[PDB]
Amino acid sequence: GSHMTLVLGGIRSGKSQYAEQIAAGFGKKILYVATAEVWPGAGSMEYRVRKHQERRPKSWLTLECPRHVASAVGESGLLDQVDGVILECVTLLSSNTLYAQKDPTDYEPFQEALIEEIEALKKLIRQSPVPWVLVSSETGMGISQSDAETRHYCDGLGIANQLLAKSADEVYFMVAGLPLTVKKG
Amino acid sequence: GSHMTLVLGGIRSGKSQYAEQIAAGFGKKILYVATAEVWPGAGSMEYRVRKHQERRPKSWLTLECPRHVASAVGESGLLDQVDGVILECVTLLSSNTLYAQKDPTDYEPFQEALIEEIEALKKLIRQSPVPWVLVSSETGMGISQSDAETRHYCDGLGIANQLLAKSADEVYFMVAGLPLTVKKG
Amino acid sequence: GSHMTLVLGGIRSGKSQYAEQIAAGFGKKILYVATAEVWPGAGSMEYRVRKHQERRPKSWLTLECPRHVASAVGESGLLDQVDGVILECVTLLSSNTLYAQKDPTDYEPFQEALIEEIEALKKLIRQSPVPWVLVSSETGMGISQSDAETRHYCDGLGIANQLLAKSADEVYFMVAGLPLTVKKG
Repeated sequence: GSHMTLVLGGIRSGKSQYAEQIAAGFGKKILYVATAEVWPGAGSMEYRVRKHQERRPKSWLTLECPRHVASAVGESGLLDQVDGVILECVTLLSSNTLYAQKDPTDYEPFQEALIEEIEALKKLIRQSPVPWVLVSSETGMGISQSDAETRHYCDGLGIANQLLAKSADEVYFMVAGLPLTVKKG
Repeated sequence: GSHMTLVLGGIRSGKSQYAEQIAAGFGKKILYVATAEVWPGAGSMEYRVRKHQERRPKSWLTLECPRHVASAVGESGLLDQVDGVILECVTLLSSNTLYAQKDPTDYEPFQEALIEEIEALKKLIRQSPVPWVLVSSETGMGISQSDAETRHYCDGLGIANQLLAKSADEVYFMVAGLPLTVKKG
Repeated sequence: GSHMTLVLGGIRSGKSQYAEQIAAGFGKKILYVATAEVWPGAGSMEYRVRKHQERRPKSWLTLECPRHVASAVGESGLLDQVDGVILECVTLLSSNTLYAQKDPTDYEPFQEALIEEIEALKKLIRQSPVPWVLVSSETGMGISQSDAETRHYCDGLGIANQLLAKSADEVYFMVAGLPLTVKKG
């Protein structure tokens, strides 16, 4: 019955699997909103993405939008054709926003753009006829103070997660594949 | 009614805002103990610090002491003139202690000095007529094994947080701006 | 009454002390399974290991096996001679497995070998006449995307922790020396 759920956790914390279970709880027909871009060459996410697509249930729909996510989802009209939505993921949305900027070492343009994306998503989810689960990462519990771009990314993603968690009806923090309830109405 | 509260969390986890809410719960007149030094030049924390000071309630008092914090707070006499204290923050107290040492690659002098600071704070808070909330960081849940100074910092801050959490009446761990109760009497 | 317990947390999070308390709850005679190798030269863990051995209760038994841990424990026959087991630790088991591979920048051989170790441990613990507590690290909540070997390690350790946490009867996540219950029957 949760209209908006945020699932966050570390690298290999089981957060995607848990979010997908939640989404399957919405209904048979889920919209999978994918924000990762598949690059050519070294460092490509192509293999992981292909295996994700292969394992995806056949009744689910996939929308690939690395940026302007609320705009793209809304104008697709698919929210009226599905039972619920899973957004995978805020981590890559934040990265896409950072590297779209002229100078990744400048915090302000990146932060303003990322907050705009997040507020547009909040607004769309508020109006959405179907529930959403969003996947994001915790990246702020180590020591990443080496370069300005990494510090800026960590700050901006932390702020995005704060905004989403505040709007979300339920928030889960994954530890080794198991959920800790952080927020539940 | 909590005499000593520890609030810790990652980068941009909402821990300062939550600690300030707790402190406002103490009374109108709060002593803000600030351990960050404002440097000249690049990498200065001047902008963030100025905005912090601008947003601070006008009835609060500010004491800037980067080192020997218990000594400085105690000899100021301000504990008898306020309703409660917020210490911001243990992360920078630990950094100040590390870089005050002759050789940051040597673990023992840094660790002994930091434990001395923490024990002096524990003793002062035990004697304090007003409650305290302390802000600190979690930095041990990534991979920071590159240089000796960073490993030493992570160890020492972890030990400081263990000591404080053991003494504290309440301990909160922030996830995306929301508190998880780790300890509550 | 917990047959298998997983204790994980960050650097200097109190996880070893908490696991040792749990193990002492098993009985007087505990098997300490140590996976760290003591190297000669710089970066050696010799000092920490020696102090660990000095503080160890005299009725405990120590088995040093950096690899093929389930095989070594099982063929020692010690499970029939003790009250319980503490495995210290999965972090170093994963590191030992990574650096035993021909090319640490290749994810697949490392991952397959580590999963084999973990499944062998799961099988042994399932058959064990005495309970186990296992110590592991959370390393996935920072930003470690710099080199392939570190990313691979983080992924593999996360997967190992997921497998263990799924099999474990109880799972604890340490924050500043205090346990958060993640799973308890």
